[PDB]
Amino acid sequence: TSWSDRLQNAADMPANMDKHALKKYRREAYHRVFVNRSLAMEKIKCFGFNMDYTLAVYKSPEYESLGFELTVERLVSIGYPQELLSFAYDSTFPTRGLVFDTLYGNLLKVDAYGNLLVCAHGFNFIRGPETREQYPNKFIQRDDTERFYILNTLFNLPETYLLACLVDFFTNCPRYTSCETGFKDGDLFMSYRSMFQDVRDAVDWVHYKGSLKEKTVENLEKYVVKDGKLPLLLSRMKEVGKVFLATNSDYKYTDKIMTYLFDFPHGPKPGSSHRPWQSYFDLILVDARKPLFFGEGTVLRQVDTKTGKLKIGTYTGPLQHGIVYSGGSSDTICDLLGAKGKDILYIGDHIFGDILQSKKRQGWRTFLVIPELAQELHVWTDKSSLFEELQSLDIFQRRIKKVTHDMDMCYGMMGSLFRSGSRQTLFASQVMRYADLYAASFINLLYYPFSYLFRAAHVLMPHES
Amino acid sequence: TSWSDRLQNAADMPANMDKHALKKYRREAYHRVFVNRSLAMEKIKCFGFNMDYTLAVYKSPEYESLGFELTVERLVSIGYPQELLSFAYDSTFPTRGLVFDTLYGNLLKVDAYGNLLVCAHGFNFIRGPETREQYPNKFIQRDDTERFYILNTLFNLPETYLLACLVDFFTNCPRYTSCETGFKDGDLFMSYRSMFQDVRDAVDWVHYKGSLKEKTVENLEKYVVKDGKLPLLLSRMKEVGKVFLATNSDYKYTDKIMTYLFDFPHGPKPGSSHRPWQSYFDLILVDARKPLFFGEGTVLRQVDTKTGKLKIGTYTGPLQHGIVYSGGSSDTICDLLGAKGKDILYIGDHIFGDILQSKKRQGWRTFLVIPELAQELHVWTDKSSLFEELQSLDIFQRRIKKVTHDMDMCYGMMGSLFRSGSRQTLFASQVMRYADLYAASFINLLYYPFSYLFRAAHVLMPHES
Amino acid sequence: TSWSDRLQNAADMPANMDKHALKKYRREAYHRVFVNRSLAMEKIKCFGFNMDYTLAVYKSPEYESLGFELTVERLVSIGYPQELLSFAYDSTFPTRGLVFDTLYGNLLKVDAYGNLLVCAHGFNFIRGPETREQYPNKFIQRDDTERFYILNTLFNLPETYLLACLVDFFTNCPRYTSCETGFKDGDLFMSYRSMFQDVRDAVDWVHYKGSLKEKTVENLEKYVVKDGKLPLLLSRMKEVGKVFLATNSDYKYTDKIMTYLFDFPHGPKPGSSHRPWQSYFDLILVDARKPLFFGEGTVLRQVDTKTGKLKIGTYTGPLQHGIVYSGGSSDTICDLLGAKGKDILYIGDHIFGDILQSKKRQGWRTFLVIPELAQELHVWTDKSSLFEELQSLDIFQRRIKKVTHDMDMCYGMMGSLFRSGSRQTLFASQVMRYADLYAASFINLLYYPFSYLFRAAHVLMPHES
Amino acid sequence: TSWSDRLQNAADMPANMDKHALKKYRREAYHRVFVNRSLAMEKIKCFGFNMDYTLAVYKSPEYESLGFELTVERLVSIGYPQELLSFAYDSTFPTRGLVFDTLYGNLLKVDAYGNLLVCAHGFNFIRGPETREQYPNKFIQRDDTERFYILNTLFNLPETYLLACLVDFFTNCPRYTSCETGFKDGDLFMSYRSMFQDVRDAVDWVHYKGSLKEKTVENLEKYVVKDGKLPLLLSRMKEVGKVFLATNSDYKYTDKIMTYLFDFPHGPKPGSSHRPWQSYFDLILVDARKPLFFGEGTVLRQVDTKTGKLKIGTYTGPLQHGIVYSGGSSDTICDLLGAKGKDILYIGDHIFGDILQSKKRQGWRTFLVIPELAQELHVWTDKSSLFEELQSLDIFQRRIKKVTHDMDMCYGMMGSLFRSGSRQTLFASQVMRYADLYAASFINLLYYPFSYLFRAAHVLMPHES
Repeated sequence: TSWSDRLQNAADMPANMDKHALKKYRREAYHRVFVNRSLAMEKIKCFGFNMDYTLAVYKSPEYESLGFELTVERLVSIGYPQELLSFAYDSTFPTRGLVFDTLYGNLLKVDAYGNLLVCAHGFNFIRGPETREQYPNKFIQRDDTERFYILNTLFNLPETYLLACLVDFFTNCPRYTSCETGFKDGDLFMSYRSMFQDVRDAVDWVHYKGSLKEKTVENLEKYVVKDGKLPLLLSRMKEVGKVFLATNSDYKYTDKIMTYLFDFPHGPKPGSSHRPWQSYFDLILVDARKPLFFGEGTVLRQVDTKTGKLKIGTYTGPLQHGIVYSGGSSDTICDLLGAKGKDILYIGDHIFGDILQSKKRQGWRTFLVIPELAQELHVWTDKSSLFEELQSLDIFQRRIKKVTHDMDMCYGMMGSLFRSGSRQTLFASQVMRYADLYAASFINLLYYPFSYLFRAAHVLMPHES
Repeated sequence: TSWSDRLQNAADMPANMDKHALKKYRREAYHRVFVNRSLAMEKIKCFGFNMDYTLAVYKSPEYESLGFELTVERLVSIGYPQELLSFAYDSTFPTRGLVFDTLYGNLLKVDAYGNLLVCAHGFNFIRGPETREQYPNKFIQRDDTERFYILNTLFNLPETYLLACLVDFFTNCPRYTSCETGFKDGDLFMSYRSMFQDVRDAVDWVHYKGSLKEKTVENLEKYVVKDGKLPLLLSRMKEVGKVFLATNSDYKYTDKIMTYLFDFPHGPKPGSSHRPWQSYFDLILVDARKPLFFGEGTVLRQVDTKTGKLKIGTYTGPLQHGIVYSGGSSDTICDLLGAKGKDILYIGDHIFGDILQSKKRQGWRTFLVIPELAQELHVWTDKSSLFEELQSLDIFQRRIKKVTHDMDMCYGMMGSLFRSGSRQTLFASQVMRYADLYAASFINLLYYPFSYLFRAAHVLMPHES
Repeated sequence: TSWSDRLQNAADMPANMDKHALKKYRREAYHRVFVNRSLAMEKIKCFGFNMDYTLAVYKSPEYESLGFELTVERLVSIGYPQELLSFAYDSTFPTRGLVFDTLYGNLLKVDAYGNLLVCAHGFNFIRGPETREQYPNKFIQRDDTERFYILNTLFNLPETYLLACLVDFFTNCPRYTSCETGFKDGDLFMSYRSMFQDVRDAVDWVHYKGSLKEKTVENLEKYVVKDGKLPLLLSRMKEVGKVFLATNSDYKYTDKIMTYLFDFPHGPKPGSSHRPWQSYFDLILVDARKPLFFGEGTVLRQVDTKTGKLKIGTYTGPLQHGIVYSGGSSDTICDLLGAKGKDILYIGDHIFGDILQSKKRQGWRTFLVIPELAQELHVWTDKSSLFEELQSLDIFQRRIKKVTHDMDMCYGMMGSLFRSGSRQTLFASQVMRYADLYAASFINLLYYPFSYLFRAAHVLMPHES
Repeated sequence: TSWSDRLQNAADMPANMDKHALKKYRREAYHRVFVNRSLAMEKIKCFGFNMDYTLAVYKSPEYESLGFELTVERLVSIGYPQELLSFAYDSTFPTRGLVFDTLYGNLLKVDAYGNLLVCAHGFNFIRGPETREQYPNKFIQRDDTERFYILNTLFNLPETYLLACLVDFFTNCPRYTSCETGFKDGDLFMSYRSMFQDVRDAVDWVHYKGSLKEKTVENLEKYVVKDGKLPLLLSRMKEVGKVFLATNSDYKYTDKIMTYLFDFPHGPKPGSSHRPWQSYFDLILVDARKPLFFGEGTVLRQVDTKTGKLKIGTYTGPLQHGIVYSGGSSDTICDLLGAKGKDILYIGDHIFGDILQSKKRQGWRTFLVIPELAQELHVWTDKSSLFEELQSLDIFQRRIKKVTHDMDMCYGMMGSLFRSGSRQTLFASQVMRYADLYAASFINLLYYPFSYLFRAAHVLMPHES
């Protein structure tokens, strides 16, 4: 059972909007909104969305496997060895948020301070003492972006596995000689850094010049979660505020996906007339180029929605019914909707480019969709005895590592998104710091009343306690 | 009673090293070490120090007032009006960590997310609704370093007050016309930005080309806290590890200050022979140029300690008894002392240039000295009823603001370093995030045994609770 | 008669290698090498070439017209108005080296000091007094690369004409309103700057993602000059030195073009066995990425000449017979051929990226191919009476402008590549400064003996005369 | 006889303003203006000046020797060895425009293309074959400003000699070991680069924080050329146009120097009332910060001429009689004087920061003062037989080098400013390219009528001849 199986199972349920049913439903962890900082929903005047992995949640592992297969085929196309074709995507290996070290070719799981929690070279998981040869302080400088790449998005899951497949393949292929920083093949040297850049380039190519989007839209039931409660929630948001879309994707793709997401024989509720997806939005903006969007952005363009091409020129007019924008900046949204940052609840899947910049640069309120939480919550509640024992051992050595390994393996080979044993990951720290609210799906807002006050306990410093 | 009065009062007490006396002493908040992240003291192999406001704690308000007076005299010297000479330093106005907005000439107290807690134009404290004209989202982008300057150090306290004095003076002087971004005087326009840069330049000048250091060292009893327990603690650190000094100050000043700090008729304990201050350090490094020090640093030089000048050339030799270094980088310390970052407890007063970079760039463990905590703890414990009522009101509007104001004014006109009412400051958030340990004085380590385990409770995410 | 008609006419002639025939042939201006700085051919140990417009001279106006047509079709494809399709390339309008001013939408012909010689807005040629409204000093700052783009290459000829066509079209189309910096269409504003960037992007697209290369190689007799004397000259160069190719083009295109250039039923001389084009080169390097090539360059790769793809890895081996390189830097050439810069005569068409950087960064000797000189020499010699009269008028006002216009129009609407009347262009100054030798074709070297000393008179300063 | 002896000798002569006397006087090379590009004086509407080495020509070698002595004393003060005090300035060694190579510690004389003409390590002049070990192509990349420093100004003459003294001293001092890139002294390594930066820092310090200006103004007759014809020329310029001063120096120094330059018992002519120096200028601007001045510059300030300090604020008013400006940009001059660039003849001594940027960035007309030409012209005319023989040998090997050495030594150990033998220097090329007019003194303009047309012959390309 993948996290998207859980989401689709919940998506198939119709919405019982009786008040008591809702309050009972929201008490379950799976349908709850989690609160890092208090948020008064009645102060929210605008709801903003990205599309990918927020409105359009791609099914797992089918979508990762398609991305992986096309990326592999691209690498072979540009001259990587034929043996790459025998790879097959394995969802049990990657956890999101790992760091690829382009110097030594390792995947690292780190805490918020760059301390190493897990280190794997290919499929070989390196134990602590052996990690000290390459990481003398068991520490990396995350901000050294020339050396380290953080595989932060769900789109990075296939390449997370592919990097490990490639390091494993070249390590064990007798044509190559393993070196500290790459692989020797006579008079050719492939550094881990150049191999990584080839992988990154191929993933970009598959998304923007290859066939990934085409294959997705030709079988949307296979690749995209669909929930009849989505138009219901959006319709309820539009009753109390304004609703906008700000997506990095282009209009043609956005139109295909959003049309599928709204393709029911009804509108917001069963029995109601169907409405086009655009009618749910006060403002639609594509080609957003986030995170630059939250700074100076790009020039504001208008989409010709008949042709899918941009009209000629910078758009200087006002907000008009039916207009679709391209580029611009977050100030475009605020100006046209008459919003201030703290009036906006912005809902995204990208802990950096959506959530981090919108919070740090503009003071928007933030809702982070974490799709994998739909399954991680089940592992967390079912194996609570493991974690409880771990807490007891901490309060009370080899037992601690054994329980830590057993707990971590329930989530996969790279453990929970949020921790390794008792130590929290970088990703966990960033969620807590930048996501005011978070949940496995933004649909969980449907189960809270219009003016709900989401509450978090006040933080005190140690000397204040 | 200033915070340095509290520190000097504690400094005058002799050290009772009976174990039971120590455990009783450390339980009082004033002599305690506070813990943000657990730290096993037995894993610490090196203790590192900055000098200013750590080893050499300058007395308050005498030192701020000297800095203020000399800065004012410098501004008048370069042509500011004579009326500046009637200013006098007022310690009740500034709190550390305020942000000067060079566009609108305001001092701002902000939370960790850039939300406005306090806004003062000169000495006029602007209430919420009126702040929205200049801050529509009641929010600033802290990283806009061209516009905002964070007055983060204790050396910034005089200029924090001076900026408010200047805005007040020009606002109410009939020769000038107040504009949104500065002051008009016929055909001259002084922007708040240019006024701020003049102030910054004058503070730098007083420290590095004026008479501040000379006046300090000619009356060290007036200006510098002195504690006979300092050589005792340093001697105990050297028993279990190595000890280093890494200061931005030059050697001549460092020698004068450190000689005063160790000028007792005894060594570590009463009855023991006096030892020179340099003998307490395995490595002494001046002109450190932090924060650049924690990156590539500068070339390593050797100080001629006879003349106080740098020897000619880059120093290429090994660690030698009696050598004094200049410049270099944090890798110099690690290499020469044979330390890894997590072996080092680095003790500083600078939440950014000491603590933040040493943690983020090198993985050092950190101890933050917060001198004002010596007095803030007394206000916190004496007015706990105010804060407790505030918590109750929050859980249960105009009453909340009234109690918030009354609580804040106990600390001064700009409130507590750590909060305004129930809302934590940026500074508080940075302390929690980057200081593993913190205290009003590093001397509080004297009251914990050699292998003490400082403990902090594990953090859980909302969905993990 | 175009300049490529002249070159092809000379190309069709067989090489008479009798010494007296050669010395007689080289005395004609059309077959001469022109000398800016003295160059002893016997000191030249390596001959280097770019390919495009040097070895492969594209026929005019057929090739410009193809580039123009495909660029126009690309612009219409992305949404420019259908009327663009009625444009047709006109070789009489553009002269190479004009500057597009993206602020005001003008094409400028300038001298070496940025002084304006010609200013055209669309097809309207602006006279001096009217140019002062937009250019008060009749001067531009060439180095303001954000505002000015110098259309320096022969590949820029179609877009030089296209920019003028577009400014003319939008100016006279009643749907648009002409503004100082662009065109208004209701709520859309197309600045000249954004229009220019669309044009630049479309030209790049046609060359690298569109059909330009495909259409070229499917009719090479239509598009590429072919000269049986080319293998003869290259074979003679290889007798006395080494020969290399360093091209920005990729291997597949290079192979197609070079195979055509050598496709004769003979080798160097008639009667000799045909040899593959690669056998004429000691070193072949593609994807050169000049001008970066003459600095740090890029990593050295090896081409798999069977597949046309790059082999995997950085190439670390030595120079080998049959190997083809990709990327690298100019130091690669010098190292592998054992050459110093002044040993190399580098032959190119690009006054900046070939010639300027190779001279300024590496001290190479330079030969500039100027294809248009093949026709400009005929205009210069046939209308020498116009220029002679102009010189006399200068030595001796409205007559001077009238003769200047009449002389300039013999070359086209934008005048000679090298001057407007008595004033030299920027391009002329750059040729004199950076091209040691220059000619309409590098084939003219065939008519000089192996050890010829090309001589230029010494320069004296005014006070030295 | 130094060049300033020649200038002072000419300065002592009174001005005979009879027309025939002037035309006879200007025909002598020493009182002539030399012309690189034609310039119609009647089109000049503004005359602009820098002060140092233009209006205020410092006497040689007295001023260089003072600069040298104070720089040496500063280096010893910061810890260089006492033996530096035995150095004494030697005017026969340095020629202006040499390049210090901070990698290998050499002074280089180069041509316009970076080719090596002379190479000296300390006082050892390295012959061609031995230069190839460090300069394999006998070539340097001038634009590598991290490695090469061009000693372009007359203020650089003392440090040109000092660098050679230092390399010589450390090379031959037995305490140090000579290495390729510097000097070893046990555990200290002084690279040539760090030694150079110490020298540069000390020269800056002497000018801006040391006693150079004080010693200059306390004996201006010793250090500054004085010419009663200066107010006559400036008065004649003001009759036909506007006159401005734009100096990098501060007001207090400018006032002292300019007061001395005008201290005669008469005004423009003998018998006329004396006028203050400021009355000769329509605009006076100090602290110009050229070359940045010719770009965005700095904020415009007003000088309080009573106190010599800047008034508070940016100056926003108009041009007023008696006002003195500070900072600003070249656009300040053009705006306030109502000038376009080609209306301005700007007169300076700095081939880069005055002349180059004013020409390249603004299109000003330029007059370059070359003080050493006052003596170089005498060497050139007296040894014309050497150069004539050299030309004949070139047209017609070991003889050529022998005559080249003999000719070069007449100018000093580093030869003529303008050439080594038949090869022109970089400086010569820059003069020809950026100085429209040039002369040993700008006073030579006095001998040409108000509307004189300075003529240079038109340049033709090789194919145009």
